[PDB]
Amino acid sequence: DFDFLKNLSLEELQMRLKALDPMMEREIEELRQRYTAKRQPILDAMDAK
Amino acid sequence: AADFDFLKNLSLEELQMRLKALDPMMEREIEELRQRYTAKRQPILDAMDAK
Repeated sequence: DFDFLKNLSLEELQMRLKALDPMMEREIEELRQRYTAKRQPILDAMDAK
Repeated sequence: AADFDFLKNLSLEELQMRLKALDPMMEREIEELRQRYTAKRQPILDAMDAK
């Protein structure tokens, strides 16, 4: 909950909003990476039989 | 489990189960991420409606 937003422009609020979605998507992508590294040994162990 | 040397002594069926179990946990963590970003947008949206 930012407080510096009131005395801030409407164009500049829109930018801040727009910046968030890509930040989330990289965070999701990096989340998905931890899980790819979690799956990897399990998959390889299945190949080992 | 992060180590191959442990998991390779486990049965095929148990390995399929450990594998399937990661999906719901991941999807939960993602939803959680989404909910935190909902909180970041709220102050912007409010500030916009106040102008």
